Amino acid sequence: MKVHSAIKKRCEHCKVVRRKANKRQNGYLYIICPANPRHKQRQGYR
Amino acid sequence: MIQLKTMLNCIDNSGAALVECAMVVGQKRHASIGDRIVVVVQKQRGTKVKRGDIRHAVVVRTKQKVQRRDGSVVRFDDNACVLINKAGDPIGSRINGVVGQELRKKKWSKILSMAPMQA
Amino acid sequence: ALPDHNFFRIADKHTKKTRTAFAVFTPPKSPTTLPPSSVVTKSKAFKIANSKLPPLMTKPPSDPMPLLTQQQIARMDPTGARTALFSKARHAARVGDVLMVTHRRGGEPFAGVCLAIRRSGIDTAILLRNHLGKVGVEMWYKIYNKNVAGIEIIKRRAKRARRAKLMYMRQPKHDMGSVEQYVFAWKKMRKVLS
Amino acid sequence: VKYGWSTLPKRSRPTRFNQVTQGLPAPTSGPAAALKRREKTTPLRTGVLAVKKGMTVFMGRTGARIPCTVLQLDRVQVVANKTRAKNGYWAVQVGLGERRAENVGAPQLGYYEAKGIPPKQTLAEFKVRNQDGLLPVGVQLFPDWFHVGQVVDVRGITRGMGFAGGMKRHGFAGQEASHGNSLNHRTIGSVGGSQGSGSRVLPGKKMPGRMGAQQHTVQNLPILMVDNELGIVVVKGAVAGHKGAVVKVQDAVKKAPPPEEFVEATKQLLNERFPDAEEKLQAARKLHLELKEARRQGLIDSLIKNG
RNA sequence: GUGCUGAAAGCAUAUAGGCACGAAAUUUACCUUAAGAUAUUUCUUAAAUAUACGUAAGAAAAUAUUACGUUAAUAGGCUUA
RNA sequence: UCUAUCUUCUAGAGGGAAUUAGAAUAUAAUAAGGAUUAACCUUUGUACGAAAGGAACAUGGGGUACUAUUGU
RNA sequence: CAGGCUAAUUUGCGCAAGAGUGUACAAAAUGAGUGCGCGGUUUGGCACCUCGGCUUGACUAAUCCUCAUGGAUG
Ligand SMILES: [K+]
Ligand SMILES: [Mg+2]
Ligand SMILES: [Mg+2]
Ligand SMILES: [Mg+2]
Ligand SMILES: [Mg+2]
Ligand SMILES: [Mg+2]
Ligand SMILES: [Mg+2]
Ligand SMILES: [Mg+2]
Ligand SMILES: [Mg+2]
Ligand SMILES: [Mg+2]
Ligand SMILES: [Mg+2]
Ligand SMILES: [Mg+2]
Ligand SMILES: [Mg+2]
Ligand SMILES: [Mg+2]
Ligand SMILES: [Mg+2]
Ligand SMILES: [Mg+2]
Ligand SMILES: [Mg+2]
Ligand SMILES: [Zn+2]
Repeated sequence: MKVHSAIKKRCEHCKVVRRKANKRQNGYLYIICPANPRHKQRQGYR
Repeated sequence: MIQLKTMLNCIDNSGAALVECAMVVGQKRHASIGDRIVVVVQKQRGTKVKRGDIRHAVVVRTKQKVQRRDGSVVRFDDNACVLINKAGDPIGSRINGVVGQELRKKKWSKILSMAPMQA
Repeated sequence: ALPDHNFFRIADKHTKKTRTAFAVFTPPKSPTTLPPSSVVTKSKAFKIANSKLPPLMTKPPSDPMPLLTQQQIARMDPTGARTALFSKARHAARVGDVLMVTHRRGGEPFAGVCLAIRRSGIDTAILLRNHLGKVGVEMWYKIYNKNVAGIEIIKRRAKRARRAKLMYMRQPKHDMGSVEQYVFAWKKMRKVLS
Repeated sequence: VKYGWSTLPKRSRPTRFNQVTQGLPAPTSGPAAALKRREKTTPLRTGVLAVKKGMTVFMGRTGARIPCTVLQLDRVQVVANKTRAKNGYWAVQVGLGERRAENVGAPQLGYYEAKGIPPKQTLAEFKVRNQDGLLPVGVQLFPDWFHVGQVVDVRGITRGMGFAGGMKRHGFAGQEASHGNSLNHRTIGSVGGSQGSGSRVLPGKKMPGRMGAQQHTVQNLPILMVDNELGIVVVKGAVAGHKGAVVKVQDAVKKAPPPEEFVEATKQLLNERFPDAEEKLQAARKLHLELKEARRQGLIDSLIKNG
């Protein structure tokens, strides 16, 4: 995982999602990829 | 109870006769029979260790009273040790003098096998 | 059903009249020692310590320490031979004598001259000094501990020492040195005798 | 707020109107919740009051030498029982010793009168887990209440030390002794930071003061000997307080309870040694009403001279 | 950080919705102190009770705290071990 | 150099107002603090690896007392 | 000297972009000269205002160890 303020897709298999959002926190924007795990990124800090 | 600057009589055929404790290894409390220390050789006897060498040693008998589970208490008239290497085995091959029987429960078999008498 | 009791009275001293009274209950005057119990358990993990139950509601001995000391001594020394070896009698071992302590689960009895006898009940101990080679070695031994398999007198002092403790023998002037001489002579006299 | 988060006045009693049977959530605070979060650590049985008599060693038949403390039981009785319905928690009130009636007050004289028990010297509550830990009132507890090897916790009052400095009370190192130090060999030194830290001494600052004479608990002490004749329970290790002081002995909370066969064997011995505990209790309660009514009317003197 | 189900968006997705795993931090538990509701088939009609005084102490700068005061082992003495 | 007046602080007290006439004894909810380390062996020379080397998970290491367990 | 304002500078940091290094392959690691910022530790500006050690703390988290964990042709 790489934490950036500017998360970008690096291939056609990367997807933008917002996870860990619940009734207590807003969550983070993620770049998830089933092809290359080196594309995994998170926007925002805990 | 051995601590920094304490002098000990080395009783093995390593070449050292009088060593000074520089560090208690593995604990903060003062070292007793069966504890490792780092010593500096101050006197020799006439690959032997020379004056000024820095080696590890094991306290084999102390002047402070050492109590045991059976209520027995042992006391010697001097503080002695035997030099060892960082591996943990002795440097010399023969020990002249009595050693403390507390070396058994601290995994010092090699030091005891070469010890003639135990107290 | 109603246990025995007595009445305690509180009187008013300004009128010499009974303010209030209460029935104070007393323990059974005649202490009742109930019969043996029928509760029996079958387990390897515990036992019930109901060996000797005293009478109900009776004050136990005030100081059970001396009584507990004689139970342990009688248990650690059934024959009473060790208690007599260090008693304050003429035949007993005195300070200044030479004693050999045999060790249970051990070899090479430690022999030395006795410098002190600390009488502390079950923790009574003797200090023996010797010279194993060129190094002096003092030893405390709890006489009632089971690791002390045996204690023998191998050499008595000619004249009774003028001191309860002989810590001056640490000085080279009065240091007896090694004891292998008296140990050897003692063993020699032993085998030649039987 | 005075205490915690609750602004509720201290004279209001709304508890019985907030019930779970009405569909409301179970509160995380309160007696019911407090007990639930202590069910695993609350002992099943009660304890005993014992007197510290001295320290010694336990000599084993093969070479063991174990330091130990001797605790004597002096006429330990069950005096009362606490229930959730009446008190909000389960507990057994145990007594110790005796006391002269003149020294006991009228309120306590009538408290023992209604129970058929002689006035005791000290009382103490021992918390149990559920209704199975309550015992008949008026039964004597002996050292056999415990078995050899049973681990227990011992609570007592520590030896008092009076006003203690910072070295003894908090372990402060002190200052130098010879290298120019002036009148500050055992002093506490600086007591805080300057303006940037509040311009005040912060609460909780460790300072000289009284030391000792406080309750202290030693946990996980095995029992080495159990003698009913002497009435002693020898436990390993040290115990808080001086000789002759009362201590509280109970099963350890950080350990599993004793086997079920043992808990039932002990309760079965109470019934054998005191089969009339209930018949003698109800008789004492009946007499209390008769004497209580006589005191009210003022005819107590008659009931005393008749016998 | 890691998942199951699963659409908005025919796919995909541990994104919404419905479930779950997971840390020397947190909370509880454990220990002490404080708090003082409450309990007793408790006491009290001028008392219950407390204090003072005296002998003390598991207490101790004062204060306080915990006992005892002849129907008594509180302190001292004496006696024995 | 300074015998601490005040605030804050550490301890201990005198008085008090409590569902309320006042007490003795034992006390709950609750609150404020306290305790707070790391390593080794066993597992196992197992997974991994050509070899050297070498984990993770889990159990135990309170007993020359009880108990538990391993040897004889 | 300290406090206050400021932040050029700093032995304090972050983000963006990506020449280049990485046998291959930008982003495992690495990151020229730069841009946009945070912070108030260093050296300075202004002029509102005329040391170190010992003892004993409290607090921060931008983490040396211990705990959980993603990435790692490498
Ligand atoms: K009443
Ligand atoms: Mg005292
Ligand atoms: Mg000092
Ligand atoms: Mg001076
Ligand atoms: Mg302020
Ligand atoms: Mg994640
Ligand atoms: Mg789908
Ligand atoms: Mg899916
Ligand atoms: Mg507690
Ligand atoms: Mg005083
Ligand atoms: Mg007397
Ligand atoms: Mg003042
Ligand atoms: Mg101030
Ligand atoms: Mg509470
Ligand atoms: Mg065994
Ligand atoms: Mg100016
Ligand atoms: Mg990985
Ligand atoms: Zn991708």
